[PDB]
Amino acid sequence: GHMGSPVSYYFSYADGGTSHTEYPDDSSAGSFILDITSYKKTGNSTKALSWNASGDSWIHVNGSSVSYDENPAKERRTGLVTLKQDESGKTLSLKIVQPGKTSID
Repeated sequence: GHMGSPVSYYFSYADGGTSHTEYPDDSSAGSFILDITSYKKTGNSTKALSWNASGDSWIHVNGSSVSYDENPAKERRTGLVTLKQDESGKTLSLKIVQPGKTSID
């Protein structure tokens, strides 16, 4: 075709949403990766953008990396975390509702 469109930022997961939730059982915690989008497309390029996060203590982000630690008492909480982008406002909502533990792990 041609070129001449404005910049477009990308600030979602990837499949049609901006919010994750998980409901593990027994014992499920560890480090995974997620289908998230964070860039601005313009010219004939995509500069990616980092994001930052926080909420509960036990939840860890390293760009395209994710971990959520296993629960410190037997209660069930909802762990809750936000995020935002460097040049933009990529907000997602992360929830983890895990049953709780008391074990030497």
